[PDB]
Amino acid sequence: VDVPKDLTKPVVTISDEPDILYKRLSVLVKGHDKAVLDSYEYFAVLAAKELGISIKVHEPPRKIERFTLLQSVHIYKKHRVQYEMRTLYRCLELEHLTGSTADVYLEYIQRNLPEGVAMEVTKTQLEQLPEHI
Amino acid sequence: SLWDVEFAKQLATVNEQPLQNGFEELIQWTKEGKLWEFPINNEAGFDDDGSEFHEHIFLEKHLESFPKQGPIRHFMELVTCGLSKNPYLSVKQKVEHIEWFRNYFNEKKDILK
Amino acid sequence: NELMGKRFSPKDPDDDKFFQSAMSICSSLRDLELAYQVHGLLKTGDNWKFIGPDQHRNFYYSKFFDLICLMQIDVTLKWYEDLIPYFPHSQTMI
Amino acid sequence: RRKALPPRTEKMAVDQDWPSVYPVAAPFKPSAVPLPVRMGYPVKKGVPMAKEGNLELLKIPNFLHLTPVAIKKHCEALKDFCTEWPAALDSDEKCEKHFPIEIDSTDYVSSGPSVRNPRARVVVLRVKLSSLNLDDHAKKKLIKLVGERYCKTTDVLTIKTDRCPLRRQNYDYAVYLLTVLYHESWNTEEWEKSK
Amino acid sequence: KNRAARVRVSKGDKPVTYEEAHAPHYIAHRKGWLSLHTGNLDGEDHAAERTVEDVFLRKFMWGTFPGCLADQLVLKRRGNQLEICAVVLRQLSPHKYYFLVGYSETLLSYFYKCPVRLHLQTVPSKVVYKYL
Amino acid sequence: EVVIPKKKTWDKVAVLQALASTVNRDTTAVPYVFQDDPYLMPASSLESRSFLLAKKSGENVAKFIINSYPKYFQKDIAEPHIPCLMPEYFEPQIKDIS
Amino acid sequence: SEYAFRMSRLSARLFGEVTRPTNSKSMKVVKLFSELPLAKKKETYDWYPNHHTYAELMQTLRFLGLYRDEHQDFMDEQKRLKKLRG
Amino acid sequence: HYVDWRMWRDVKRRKMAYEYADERLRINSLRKNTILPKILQDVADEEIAALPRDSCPVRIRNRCVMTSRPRGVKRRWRLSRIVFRHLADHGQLSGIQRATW
Ligand SMILES: [Mg+2]
Ligand SMILES: [Mg+2]
Repeated sequence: VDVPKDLTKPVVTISDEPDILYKRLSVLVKGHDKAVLDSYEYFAVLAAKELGISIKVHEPPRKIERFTLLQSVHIYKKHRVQYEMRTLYRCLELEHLTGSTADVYLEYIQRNLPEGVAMEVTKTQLEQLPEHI
Repeated sequence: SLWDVEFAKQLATVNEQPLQNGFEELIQWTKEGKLWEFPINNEAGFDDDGSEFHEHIFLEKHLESFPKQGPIRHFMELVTCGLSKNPYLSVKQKVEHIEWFRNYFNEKKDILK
Repeated sequence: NELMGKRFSPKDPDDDKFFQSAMSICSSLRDLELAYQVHGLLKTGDNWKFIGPDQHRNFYYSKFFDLICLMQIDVTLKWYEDLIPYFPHSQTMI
Repeated sequence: RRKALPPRTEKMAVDQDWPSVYPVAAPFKPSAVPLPVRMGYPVKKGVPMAKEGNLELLKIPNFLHLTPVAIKKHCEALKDFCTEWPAALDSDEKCEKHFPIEIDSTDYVSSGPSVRNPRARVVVLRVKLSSLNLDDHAKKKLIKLVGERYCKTTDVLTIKTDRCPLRRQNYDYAVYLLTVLYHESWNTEEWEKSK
Repeated sequence: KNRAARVRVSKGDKPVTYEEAHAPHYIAHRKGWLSLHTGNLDGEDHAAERTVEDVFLRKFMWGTFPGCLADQLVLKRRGNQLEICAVVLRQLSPHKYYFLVGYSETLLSYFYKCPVRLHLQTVPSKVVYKYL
Repeated sequence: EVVIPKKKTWDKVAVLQALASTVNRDTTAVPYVFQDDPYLMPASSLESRSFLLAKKSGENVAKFIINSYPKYFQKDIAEPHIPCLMPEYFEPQIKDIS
Repeated sequence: SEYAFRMSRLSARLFGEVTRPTNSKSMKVVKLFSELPLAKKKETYDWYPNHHTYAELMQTLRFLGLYRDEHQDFMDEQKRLKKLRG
Repeated sequence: HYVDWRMWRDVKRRKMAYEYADERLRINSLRKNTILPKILQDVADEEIAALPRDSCPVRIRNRCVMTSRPRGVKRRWRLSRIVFRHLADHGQLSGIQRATW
């Protein structure tokens, strides 16, 4: 039954300057789990489609790095122990995306990260020519 | 002003209440500023005291007390080139380099060969 | 009611007694519309900081549920089963 | 001596505000979660470990929060705030016509207390001279000056700036560099006339 | 015959938990990593700092909640915010539990200059995977 | 010729207030300050009072440790410098009347 | 050719580097003052946080009597036994 | 309370190298440069020779943090191979799998 009456909306102001035009927001998620990456990218694409912007999904290959350690302590050169660090990439591109839309979307996603993931933003914005030229 | 601050802290203590939401404790963390500033520009703070690209790179104004042909000129020109190439150090450290070299060859001014 | 209709801004540090003594007057007067309005008071905006001390919150919830009981009671009991949260004192159960 | 009350499983109803009971990211809390979901290698003539002591569900990342309903709700909430993209811009050629000078930076975000990392300073930019020079002499001059910063197949000139630690400093230096490059390509010299 | 993060097979009167029962070559196959950070991934740095600091976290918390825990911990570091998850027994009183929770959280926040939170799940008796 | 959406300015707390107002309070759930498991879950007013005031006492204790031994928490590991996280120093300096 | 040499001179004047030619022993200075030294890089200055702070904190906290250090209890117990046995 | 006296000496060397890092760089430039006077090069040479001991960045070693083992230490992790294997087996760290490929 307890449903609030007056929703407190944050203040918003449309400043005098025009918003910046990002040509392409290309985000790259590095993870360790295919399933976690799939869940995160589904989250992201669903949020983007409900916000009303274009989307596209690619899957770069898996990168692995291994290095050999001595299995024992003192004297054993034949027997080694190995490891491998697997990083998995996922790309997500957004075209024709306004500056403030980028702000809200990046705030949303940056708060909605999981832990074991790294996120690389590449922002592409077009602008007019200078005046001195 | 002082008693205004006392009254303000009294009002704040009266306002203080327990939060009941993760969003509320996040609002608190952002209020004290421990939570990062999204978007992550990696430059929220550390502006280098409003320094400028030309102050970093163009050391011609810093290079005045020697002619434009000598070996000290050669060395200090290469120094300025390296300093401009290096983004890690600021104009303060760059002028520190330059003035230390100045002191070096001016206290070794006995040669000028 | 007009105070609740308008949005509130805190200015006086003595707003903690407001809540408690208001609900005391609510328990004295004993009116359902009065209870509705006094609930809407703190339920309007970011005014729920005025509850504060656990003693005043306890008195408020006690008298609130008491008047709601002593007003069918299906709406009242489901309100309670939804909004117990701490465990109240015996009085309210009585 | 003390006793623990039974979990919220029987208490939570089928109709329930999951986005409200899980506003933000949080642990699994099986006592509050009514789902009996188990995860673990089952033993022969056995089953996976119950959700009670299943710390592996905690080890794995957590996504109980932000249900589809929560995502929908927050998207309709933030729909009031997001703005609209200009409808006139609906193609790459039109965007590059309206704003030829492309510029892009980048930076990572990683778990930890510190946030700076020098890769924040780098910024690249691109512009094709097919429409900007409007002449031939300065065109040949600047294409002789630049060694590999151009691309004649796709017809784009690209230049990178990282000489300064600040992104704004790199931006300003890049724009001033382009300006001075155009100003110095405008003119010529006697050894350039004699070739 | 390798001895690495494994318990010897006994007559069958040794309760053992999942993580310490399973082998270290079954970690990615039938286990999860106790910690989760990006220092191990490419492009990140301070991985040594991450490792040393989280080891110190685990040590200090294990020794400031001694006798109550019965298994390894779960670390979860999302950007700035740090989260810890523990499984403890109902040995001592909720008074002491909350006091030590707040004390440790405050000290760790002051030390690492970082937002930290920790959660605990109570169990009457430590869950056993098998009797080895 | 060209239409551009105009820029807007937000506070660090405005987005969080939006996200919070987006979702209502949880029903049949103890305060967020209190734990979620049933054993620690305070099930009465006086014991809950004792519990959270013990939390506040532990906060005061941590303040005491930090202001009694600042040199341990003196290192500035976090990038953004925050005086609230820095140790507090109520130490009189050398004699100087001014 | 002189044309390409002066082209390189102009490119150097524009992009910052030296126009005048330079030997490898002279570019040594440029690249050395460009790249910072290993001695100054924090990779070497900070190899690990100080056992000083760590152990002093844990010792003071044991003296407070909150962190039951099993290793230290073991040690001091065997030392008590040794001093009892002479 | 460092691990041992060799770690103590190593940390002292590291601190000295850091606090004399920039100066050593500058005078090393002034030495290895060639077009300048060879007399000045020699001046800087005896300057470096008179610089104190434990000041060069070459005397330090990339030792381990836990076990103070100099050999078998990764520059990235800074941990000995043995302690790395220990933590990888105990699953303390994150994102490391056995290369059973
Ligand atoms: Mg073998
Ligand atoms: Mg060496």
